[PDB]
Amino acid sequence: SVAPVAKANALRTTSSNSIL
Amino acid sequence: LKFRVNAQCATTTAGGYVAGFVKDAADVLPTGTASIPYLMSNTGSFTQPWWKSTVHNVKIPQKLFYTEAPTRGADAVREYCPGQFHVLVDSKPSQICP
Amino acid sequence: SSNSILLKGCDRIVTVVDASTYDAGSAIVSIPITPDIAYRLGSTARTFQRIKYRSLKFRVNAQCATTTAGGYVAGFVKDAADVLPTGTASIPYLMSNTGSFTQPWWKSTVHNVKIPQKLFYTEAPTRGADAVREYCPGQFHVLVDSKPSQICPVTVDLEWVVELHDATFRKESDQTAISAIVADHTLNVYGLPATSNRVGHILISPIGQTPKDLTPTRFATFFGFLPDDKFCVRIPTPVDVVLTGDNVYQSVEATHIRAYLVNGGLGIDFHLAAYNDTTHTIQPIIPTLWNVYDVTGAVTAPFTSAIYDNHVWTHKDKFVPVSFQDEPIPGTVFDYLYPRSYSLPS
Amino acid sequence: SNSILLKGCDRIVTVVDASTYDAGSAIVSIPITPDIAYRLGSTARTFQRIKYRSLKFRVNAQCATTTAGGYVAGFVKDAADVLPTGTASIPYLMSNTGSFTQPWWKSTVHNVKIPQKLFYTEAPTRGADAVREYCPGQFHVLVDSKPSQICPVTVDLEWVVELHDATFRKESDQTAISAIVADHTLNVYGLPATSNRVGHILISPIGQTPKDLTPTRFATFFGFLPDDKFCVRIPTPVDVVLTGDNVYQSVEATHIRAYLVNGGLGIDFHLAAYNDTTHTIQPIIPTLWNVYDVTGAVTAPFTSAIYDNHVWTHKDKFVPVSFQDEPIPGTVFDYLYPRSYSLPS
Amino acid sequence: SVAPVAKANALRTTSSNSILLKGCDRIVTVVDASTYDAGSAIVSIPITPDIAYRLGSTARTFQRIKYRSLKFRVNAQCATTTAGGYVAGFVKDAADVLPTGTASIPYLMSNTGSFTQPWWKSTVHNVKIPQKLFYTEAPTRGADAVREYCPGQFHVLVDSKPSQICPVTVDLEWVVELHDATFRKESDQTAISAIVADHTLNVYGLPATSNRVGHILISPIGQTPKDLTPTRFATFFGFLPDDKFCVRIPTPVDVVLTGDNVYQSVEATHIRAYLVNGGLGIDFHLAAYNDTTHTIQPIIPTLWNVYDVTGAVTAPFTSAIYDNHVWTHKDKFVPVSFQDEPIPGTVFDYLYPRS
Amino acid sequence: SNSILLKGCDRIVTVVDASTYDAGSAIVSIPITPDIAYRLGSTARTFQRIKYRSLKFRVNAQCATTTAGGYVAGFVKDAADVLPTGTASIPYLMSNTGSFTQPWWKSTVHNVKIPQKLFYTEAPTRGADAVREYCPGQFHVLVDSKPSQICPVTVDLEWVVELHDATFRKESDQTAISAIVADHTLNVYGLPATSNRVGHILISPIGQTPKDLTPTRFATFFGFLPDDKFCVRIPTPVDVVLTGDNVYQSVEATHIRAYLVNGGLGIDFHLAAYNDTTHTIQPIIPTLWNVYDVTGAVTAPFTSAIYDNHVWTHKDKFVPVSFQDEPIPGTVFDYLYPRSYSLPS
Amino acid sequence: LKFRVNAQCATTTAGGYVAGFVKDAADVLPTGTASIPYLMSNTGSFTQP
Ligand SMILES: [Ca+2]
Ligand SMILES: [Ca+2]
Ligand SMILES: [Ca+2]
Ligand SMILES: [Ca+2]
Ligand SMILES: [Ca+2]
Repeated sequence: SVAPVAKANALRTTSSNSIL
Repeated sequence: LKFRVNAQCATTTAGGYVAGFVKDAADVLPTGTASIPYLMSNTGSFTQPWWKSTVHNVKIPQKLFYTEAPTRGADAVREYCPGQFHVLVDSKPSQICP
Repeated sequence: SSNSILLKGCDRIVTVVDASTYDAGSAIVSIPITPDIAYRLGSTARTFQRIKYRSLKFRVNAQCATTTAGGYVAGFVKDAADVLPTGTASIPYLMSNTGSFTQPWWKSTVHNVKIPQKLFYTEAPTRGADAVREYCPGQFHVLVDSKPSQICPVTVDLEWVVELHDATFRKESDQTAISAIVADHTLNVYGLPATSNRVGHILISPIGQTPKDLTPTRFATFFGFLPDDKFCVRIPTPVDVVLTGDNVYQSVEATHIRAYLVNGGLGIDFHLAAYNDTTHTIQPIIPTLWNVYDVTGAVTAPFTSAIYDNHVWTHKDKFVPVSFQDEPIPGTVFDYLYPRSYSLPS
Repeated sequence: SNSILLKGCDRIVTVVDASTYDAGSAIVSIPITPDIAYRLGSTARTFQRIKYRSLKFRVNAQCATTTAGGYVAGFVKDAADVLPTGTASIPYLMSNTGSFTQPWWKSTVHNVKIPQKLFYTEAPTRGADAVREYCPGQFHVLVDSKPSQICPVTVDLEWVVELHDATFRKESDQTAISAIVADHTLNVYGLPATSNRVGHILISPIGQTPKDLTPTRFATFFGFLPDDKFCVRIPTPVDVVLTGDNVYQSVEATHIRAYLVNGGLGIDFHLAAYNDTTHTIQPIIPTLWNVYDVTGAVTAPFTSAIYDNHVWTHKDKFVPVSFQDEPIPGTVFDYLYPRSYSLPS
Repeated sequence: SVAPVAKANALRTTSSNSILLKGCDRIVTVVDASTYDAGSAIVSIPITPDIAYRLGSTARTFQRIKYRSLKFRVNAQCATTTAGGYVAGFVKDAADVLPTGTASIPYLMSNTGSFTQPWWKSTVHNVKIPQKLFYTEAPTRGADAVREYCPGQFHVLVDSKPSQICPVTVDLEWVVELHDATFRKESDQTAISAIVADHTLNVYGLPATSNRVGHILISPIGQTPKDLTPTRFATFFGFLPDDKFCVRIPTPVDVVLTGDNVYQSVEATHIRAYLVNGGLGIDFHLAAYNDTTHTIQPIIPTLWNVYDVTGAVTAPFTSAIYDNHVWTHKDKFVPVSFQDEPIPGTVFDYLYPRS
Repeated sequence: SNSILLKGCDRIVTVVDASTYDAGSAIVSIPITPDIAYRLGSTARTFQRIKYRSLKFRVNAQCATTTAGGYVAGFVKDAADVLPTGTASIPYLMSNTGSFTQPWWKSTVHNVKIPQKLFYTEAPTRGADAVREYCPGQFHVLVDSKPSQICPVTVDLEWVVELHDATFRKESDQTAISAIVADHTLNVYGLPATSNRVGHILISPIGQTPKDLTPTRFATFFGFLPDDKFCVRIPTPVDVVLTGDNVYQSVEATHIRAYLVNGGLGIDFHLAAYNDTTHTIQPIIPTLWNVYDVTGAVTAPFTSAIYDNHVWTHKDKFVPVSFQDEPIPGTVFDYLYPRSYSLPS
Repeated sequence: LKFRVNAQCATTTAGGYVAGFVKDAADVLPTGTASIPYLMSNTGSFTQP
C-alpha cells in the first residue's frame, strides 16, 4: 500500500424525499 | 443514521480521531483522555488518521422516542434520546485539520 | 449451556504513545496478554476460571505522518515470562520470533496472532506463587526500529474471541504495587549526621547531589501521584533501626515508609516505619513516640535517640501500598485515592 | 506402563458437631491433594503425577428434621483461588458451578467434574510454590446458618484416579503447628534488661499480663504436652545481641527451644539458634553460648545479652525440628507429641 | 504511473519451523568424590537445555521443548582397586529434593531405571518423557516454577564412600522436539559450590584485635583455619580466582561499622576478592554493594564510604565487628559482577578454566 | 539422520542512516556464513556442514519519495571474488546476475538461487584458508547516489537450510579489532634513545605531532575504553634489543599491552612479549625483563633497550588475548570491552 | 571407518579419557581443559576409564 498527498472525503450528495 | 466525519487535510497531518455511538442516553463517557478507550469498547468504533474522512452507519434500536425532553415531571432522558455520538481527539493534529 | 461460553469483542489494549520520544530499540508497547487487559474481556473473564484464546488480532494504529521517516518492528513473543533485551539489539531478537515484521510509522497494520489452543487460567493466582506462565500465553510487542523525527502517535486495539470455561466469581481481591514514574532521580534515608533533624526521614536526591524534603509536589513527580497523610507503603527490603535510651536498647526493622502529620497537622512528611505491637498499627519509628512492652505487660516509651541505616531506593524498587496494619489496598481503591495520569495499560 | 487406575473411598473429614460452628465459618475447606485420603494417599505417594477421573463427596449429617439451619457446599476449580473469609464466603462459593444448599437433616452426594489434566501429587519442595500444578481446587462445606441442635457431620470421598511416573516419598517432609486457642499469645520480652525473665517464651492472654510458659499452659496453647527436647523453627527470626569484655556479637534467634532448669525438675522455653561450635540448636544464654575465634579455639566470652521483643499469634506456624535442625516428620511428630485425632489435616 | 508520498516495505511476517534434534553432551564432570560420605549426592543436576553445550545452543532459538528420550551414561575413573559404590537414577519431578542421603539411596532406588553399582562399574539409564511440553528457560519475570522448564533431575548418590580417587562423569544422549521460535540471551553462569566435602569456608570476627578478622578462611574440618591462597581456593572451588572474582552469599552476614559518634550496620551480601599488599597479591573478604561507589566493595571500615544528609561522602568508620559464619560444600554461591549482575556463562568459563 | 531442515528469518544488518554514506561505498558487503544470523548461527554452530536451500534478502528503506538517489544490490556467487573498492564497485556488482537498482524510498526483497553444494559452516582453523568451502558468496548493498535526506536502511534475511554432521563450536575462537577513526595512527618510536617516551604506544593524528595514548583517546581510536588488563597481539612483530654488562638479547615485541603507572592512578601502553620466566606477556622494560641463564637461574641483567619505530593504521587488525596469550572470545570481549551495538559483524 | 582404542594401563590405574571423531579436518579443539565436552558433542564420542 501507498500513501497519497491526500484522500478526499467520499463524495455524497445529500438526498431527501417529498412528503404528504 | 449515518454520520459523515470529514477532515479536509493532507496526509502530512499526524494524529487521529476516534468516533462511535453509545446506545444509551443516560450513559456518560468519562471526561478525561480515558474517554477514548471507553468509547472504543462500544460496538461502533472507528479510529482513523486525521487525513482519512469516514462515514459511520449506526444501527439504532427500533423504539419510538419522544422528540422533545419532558417539560413536566422528571427528566427520564432515555425516552427521547437513543444515545450520543462522539468524535474524540485521540492525538492532536500536527497541523490545521478542519 | 452454562459453565462455558464463546465471547467476541474489540477493546483498546493500549492508549496513545509518542514514539518520537523513545530511544531506538525501546518498546512502545510491551503487553502480556491476560483477560483483564481489555475492559469487556476482563469483566466477563472474572466470571470464569479458564480461558482459551481462539483468535487474537492486534490492531496497531500507527498515525505518524506519511513524510516522517523510520519504522517499527512488532511481534508476539510466545512466553509470558521472557523479557526482551533493553537495547537496540532487542529488535533483531524480536524479528527472529515468528510472525514478526517491520512497517513504516505511518502504516497501521492488523496483525493476527496464532495462539496455542491451551486453556489458561483467567487470573493471577491469589494463593501460591505467581507462575505467570499459567495464565498468560505471551507478550505482544512494538519496538522503535528507527526513532521518528517528528510526532508519532501510536495505539493498539484488540479484536478478540475466546472460550471461557468453569464458572466462578472472583472478589476481585486484587492489589497494586507502585514504583517510581521517573528515573532521573532516587529517594533515600540517611543515618548521618546523628545530630540532624532529617534522620530517618525520606528525601528525594536527584542526579544533583543534594537531598531535599518532599514538597510533596516533589513526591508527585517521583511516583506520579499526590500524597495523603493516610499514605503508607511496604518496602522491598527492611532497614535496620536502633532505638536506645536510658539503659535500654532495641533493634527494629523498618518495614514501611509512612506519611505522617508534621508540626500541628497542617504539614506532611515521610518517615521509616514498622508495625508497633503495642499500638497494633504502623507508626513512624521515632524514639519518643515508639512504645514497647516490658516483662510485666506495661507499655513505655523509654527511647531517646535512634540510629537509622542509610538506604536508597530507585525506579527499580517495587513499593506496595497498604493501609495501616499493612492491610493490602484494592486496585480500584488506590486508583481513586491516589490517581495517576490515565494510561493504558497500567 | 508403570501407571495404574485406582478406585477407592475414604473419610476426608471425621465427625464434628456443626452446632458449635458460627454462621459463615466452614466445617470444611480442603484443597484436593492425594495426601488427604488414607488409601489414596498411601498409593499415590508412590507416583509422581495424577489424574482425577472421578470425585464424589458425601456430606452426611445424621440429625432429625427438628434441626434448623442449613449448609452450603461446592467446589472451586482453581487451587490459587481463596474464598473470602467472612460470612461472605457462602454467596461467593454459591456462584461456583457445583453449589448445593440443604437443610442440616438432608445428607448429600456431590459429583465434581474435574479438568482432565495431570497434576503432580505433591507440592514442590524446590523452586516456587506454583500451587495450580498439584491441586485441582478446594472442596468446601460452609455453615449457612448454625444448626439448632447437635448435628454431627462427616465427609467421605468416593474417588477414582490414574497414577503415573513411579517414585516414592514420605508422609511428610516436615509439619507446621499453630496454636489451638486464639485468645492468647506467646511473647518474648527483653525490655527490662535486668530481669531474669528476658528471652524466655511466655504466655499472655491478650488482655491479662504475660506469665511463664509452663507445660500445663503449653498444652492449652498448642494442644499437646511439651518435653525435654521440644524444638521449633520460628517463622520470623528475632535479633539478639551478646556482649563481653572486648567482645560483641549479633545472633539471630531462629528457634524456640525447650531446656531444663533447677536440676531437671521443670523445663522452660527460650529463644534459640544453631551453635556452630556444638552443631546443635542452643538457648542463647550469654554465659552458655560458645564461638570460634580466628585461631579456631572455642571461647564463651559473653556475659550480657539483649533480646528484642516479639509476639506470636494463633496465626503463626511453628515447624518442629530436632536439634541439629532436622525437621521432624508428621507421622513421627504425632507419635512423639500426640494431639486429639481429627482427620482433615 | 503516479508517485506517492511513500511506499511501504512489503509486509512479511518472519516464519520458522519446529525441529526434532538428536545429540549428546557432557552433562557433568566431577573429581574425587572420595571426601563425600554415604548419602551425599555428588551429582544432582536438574535437566534443562542450559546444561548441555550443543542442546543449549539450539534450544536457545526456541521457546518450547519436548524431551522424547534421555539416555544417561555414568562413568567413574576410580580404578578397580577402589571400594564402595553408588546409586544413580532419574527423578521425574523437577521439584523433588531427596532425603538426606543417609536414606536417599532407597528413595532414589524406588524411581524407575535406578541402578546400584560399584564405583569401578558404569550405569546407563534410558528415560522417557512423552507428551509433555516444557519451556526452554526459567521464567525471567514471575515466580520460578521449576516444573514448567524442567522434566526431572538426575542424581548420583554415594552409596559407600569410595576408598580412593574417584572422579565421576555423566554424559547425556538426548533427542528432543523444539518449537515456537525465539532467540534468547546467553545463559548466566549458575550457582557454584565446593568440589570437596572435607573443608569449610569461614569468617570469624571474634578476636577484634586480629589482622585477618573479616576475611574468608578455609578450615579443614579437622584443624585450625588457614588463609585463602589461590591454590587453596582452587582445591576447594575447582578453579583459580582472579582480582575481580565476586560471588553472592547464600545468607547475608551482619557487620557493624563504627567510630566515635558514628554507627552503622551493614548486611554483608558477597564475598569479593580484593588486592592484598600494593597490588601484587589477592585476598577474600565479606562485601556489600556500596551506594557511594555503585559497586560491591569489601567492608573495611577505613575504606567504607557513606553519604550523609547533605549528600556528601565521608569515611568516618575506624573499627568494625563481623559476625562469625561458616560455609560448606552444601552452600550455593552465585557468581556476579561488582554490580551484582550475573555474569554470562561463556565469560565465566573464560575467566575460570576448571582445574 | 542427525541432519535437519531449519527455516527462520533474521536481521542481518541493523538500521543505519544511508544519508551519511558516500556514493560508491557499501552499506553492506557481507560474506554469507551462518554466523551472521542469530537464530541460524546458534543452531548451525552445532553442525559441521550446511546447504542453503533458500535465501531472500529484505532491503528496507523507510523514507519518503522526497529522498533522491538510489541503491544497488546483488549477490556475487564466489567467496573468493572481491568487488573493486571504489565507486566502480557498482557497475561490477551490476554485471552479476541478480542486480536490483531502486530509489531509496523503494524497499525490496531479493531471492538468490544458491548453488546446491554443501559448505562447511565455519572457516578452517587449521591449514590454509580455502574460503570457497564455507561461503557461497557475498551479498552487497551499495550506495549508487547518496540519499538526499535521512533514509534509514536495514537488511533481513529469510533463510532455509539443511544442516549435517553434528559437532559443537563457540561463537568465536578470537576476535579481530581495528580502529574506528581513520585520521589517526598508533605509533612506537625508539629513535631519540634518551627519551622516557620510547617503546610506549602513542596516538598521532596523521598531520599533528604524536601524543601519549590516554584512555579518553584510546576510546576515540578503538571505540571502547581500555583497562588494567588490555592486551593485544599485533599483526607484525616489532624488533627490540636489550643490553647490559656482558649481556645482549634480541626480543620480538609481539603484543601491545597495558600496564599501570605512578601507583596505579593512570595506565599506559607498551610493546610487549611473552616472558618465558613468568609465563605471561610483559611490557619489555629492560630493568623488568627476566631471563634464564644456562643454569636455570633467573636474572634481570638488562639496563638499556632499543625499540624499532613502527606505525599502525585503521587498516591494522589487532587481536585481543589475555596475558598467557589465550585469545579472548568475541562474546567475552564484547562483555569486557563494550562498543556500540551494530549488527553486521 | 572403525576405530579401536585400547590402553595397556592396568586396572589399578585411575583416571579416564574421551575418544571421538571430528568430521572436519580443519577443527582444532578447545584447549583440553574444555575440549572434553566439545569432543563429546561430536557423534560417536565416548567417555571411558
Ligand atoms: Ca413533546
Ligand atoms: Ca481462577
Ligand atoms: Ca513429587
Ligand atoms: Ca523461554
Ligand atoms: Ca567446523
